[PDB]
Amino acid sequence: ERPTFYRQELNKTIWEVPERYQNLSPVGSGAYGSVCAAFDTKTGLRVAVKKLSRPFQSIIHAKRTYRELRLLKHMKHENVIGLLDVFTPARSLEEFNDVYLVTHLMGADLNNIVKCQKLTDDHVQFLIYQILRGLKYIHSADIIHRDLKPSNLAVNEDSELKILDFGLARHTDDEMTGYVATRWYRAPEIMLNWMHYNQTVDIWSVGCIMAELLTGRTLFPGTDHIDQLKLILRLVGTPGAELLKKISSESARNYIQSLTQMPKMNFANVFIGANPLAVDLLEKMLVLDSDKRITAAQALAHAYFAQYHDPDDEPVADPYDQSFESRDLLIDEWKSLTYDEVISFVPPP
Ligand SMILES: [Mg+2]
Ligand SMILES: [Mg+2]
Repeated sequence: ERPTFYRQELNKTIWEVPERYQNLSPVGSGAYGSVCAAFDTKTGLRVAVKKLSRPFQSIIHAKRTYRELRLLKHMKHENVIGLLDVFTPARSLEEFNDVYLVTHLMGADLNNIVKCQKLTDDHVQFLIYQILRGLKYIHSADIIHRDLKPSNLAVNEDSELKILDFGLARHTDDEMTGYVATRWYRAPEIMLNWMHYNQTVDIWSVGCIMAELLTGRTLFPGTDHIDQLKLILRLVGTPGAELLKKISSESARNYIQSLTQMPKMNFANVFIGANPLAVDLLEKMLVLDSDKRITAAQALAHAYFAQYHDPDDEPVADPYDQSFESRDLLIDEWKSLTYDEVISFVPPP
């Protein structure tokens, strides 16, 4: 029951896909692969078809391909991007070389929509609510997004939102250098590798996003890692003795101690005119000590979301086994694992 594939030269490369996918139009390409928008005749949906580039060129890339596939296959939630289809023109493992991932084509991201723009409080409540709803689900599976930012949040005409572009491969040092949005939303503990981070880094990101939706401005637009740290400490105050101890690196800890101490600012005087409940939530999310930040599940129960919160309609995820992350395998082994995941894929209802 293998579909019939047809070939077409797109993105300077040959694309071989099932007949169901029509009107392929290149819309982007990265170091990870090329993407084409298409019309899926089987579902009637507009979709993004991503052809990975040399998915098995090294152990690192092979494991990354496997990682991304396992992750997309697991995500089954309204506010998270899921996998509509995955296919390969290969008819056997020996012939297996290419991987195509198919997902919902999302109109645009939060970035290309609210850029230099301030949204109403009701609008912010709905958007942040959906992000936290997707995040409760994600974290419940012990998965950390690690790269939440406006450009990784898709929204349709009805303001329905989906989280995407999970952190699969560590960004390059150059990618996080300077006045770049790629770093403005990162929690300080991970921006400067202070300690073994956890799911709480994602809540810091939500806080930065939320503040930007409310003000129309980037909360911490640092020109470099240090400038950014100063912008952050200026708002939330410098680390106390309790947090200092939790910082593994002696170097980091030592640099921190060189800074003049500063008290946490009054957020009501920072986010002027903002809903007091919004201010309160921001203070709970933008906490320097990650151990003390509010969790997604806790945040959903915060009064700011009274209008949308429904404890019976904020599902958690099935257990997600990521023991493979510690597996030491050869390229071909990662490739065979990916192959099994491709052929065992079951279309969503
Ligand atoms: Mg992205
Ligand atoms: Mg519903």
